[PDB]
Amino acid sequence: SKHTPIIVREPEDLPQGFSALEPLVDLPIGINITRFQTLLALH
Amino acid sequence: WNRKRISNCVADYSVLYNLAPFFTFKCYGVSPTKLNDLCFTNVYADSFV
Amino acid sequence: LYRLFRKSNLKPFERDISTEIYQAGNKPCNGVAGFNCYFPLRSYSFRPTY
Repeated sequence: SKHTPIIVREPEDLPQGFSALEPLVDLPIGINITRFQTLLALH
Repeated sequence: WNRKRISNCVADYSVLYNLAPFFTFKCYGVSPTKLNDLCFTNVYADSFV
Repeated sequence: LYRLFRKSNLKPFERDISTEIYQAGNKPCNGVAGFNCYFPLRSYSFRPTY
């Protein structure tokens, strides 16, 4: 994981530069997973 | 016995497995689905009633 | 419980516990067990005289 604040421009995507991510979480799940989905906060 | 030394040939059990009249296909020692891939020195067939 | 057949060789440490009937022949088995319709789970019946 990594987190960075960018305030320069809003509509452009994937800002140009180099950033290093760091290891945080290991989990021995042992599950045959071929698909995923993400959650959204809904009213 | 009517024991016929079936040898010097490659046995095709898929005919007996796929045609209509033969029903039971129990196998011991080897898997029943590997027979067409398996080679023999002698196939001792004992047709009985 | 053991088996005699599965449809493919497993990758290491997979836990496929499905008991779906193998259609070894051309018979549309669809839950009817028998010859060329092999149910997976079998037993060995361990005896002290074995």
